[PDB]
Amino acid sequence: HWGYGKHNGPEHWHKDFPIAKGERQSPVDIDTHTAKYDPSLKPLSVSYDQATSLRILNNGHSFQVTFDDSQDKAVLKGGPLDGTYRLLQFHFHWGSLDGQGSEHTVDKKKYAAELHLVHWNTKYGDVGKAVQQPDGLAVLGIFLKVGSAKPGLQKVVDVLDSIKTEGKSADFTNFDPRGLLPESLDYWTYPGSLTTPPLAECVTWIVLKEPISVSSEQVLKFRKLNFNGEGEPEELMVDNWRPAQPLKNRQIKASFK
Ligand SMILES: CCC(=O)Nc1nnc(S(N)(=O)=O)s1
Ligand SMILES: [Zn+2]
Repeated sequence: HWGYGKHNGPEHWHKDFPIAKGERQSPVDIDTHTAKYDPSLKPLSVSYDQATSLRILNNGHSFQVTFDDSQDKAVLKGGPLDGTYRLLQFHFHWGSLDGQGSEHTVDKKKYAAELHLVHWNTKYGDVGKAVQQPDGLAVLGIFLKVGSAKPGLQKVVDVLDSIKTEGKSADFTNFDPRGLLPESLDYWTYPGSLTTPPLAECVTWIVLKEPISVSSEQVLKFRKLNFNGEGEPEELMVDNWRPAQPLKNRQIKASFK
């Protein structure tokens, strides 16, 4: 089964998921000087006030906080999007050291981690149908740098000891994802894909320019998670990022000058 190791990592994924070599794969390097400012792009609308988190789960490749997406409770709209996208889950990608971990890069710079808030287009009714559509999902990507702590992240990091190994989950209610957002909603956007199998080419990517800062203690907690299930040889869940993929025939647009 796929993973991030030498024998099952991103360089191997194309054998089970041939779309890995497709025309709109993610992540990509964001070349800030080539991205074109698009004045037609609208401000992002992030409506998270009624978000209902449900569970936190170690799925063997990341940890994920899942939300009630049976109603228009926490929705993404505007920006480059047509229509309404419901928040399903957020998760992170991070490194073994602070100089790597993000999936997208900015002028080849890697951040310590990257937060993905995953939303799906309500016109397709459920996320399984949305992943089969070129505009089915919108993922909001936020870079993490190491410095000052992010207070809104602490409730997440403090329960990670309870989901150390693959398959473990816990109740995780009343978590407010607004505490993970930076000040600015300036963004880059391009058409791309899921960055884990099945690598489906269904994602409008919205990557925020402004990182959030997290503390070393916070990201050290990420690095204590396990890829393995309980009872298997301990393999730290670190470096769970796919590297930048060829941009091919795509334009990255910027919402800001
Ligand atoms: C449909 C469930 C789901 O969200 N799958 C994802 N697969 N890759 C994602 S990423 N790393 O691009 O945000 S999300
Ligand atoms: Zn992700």
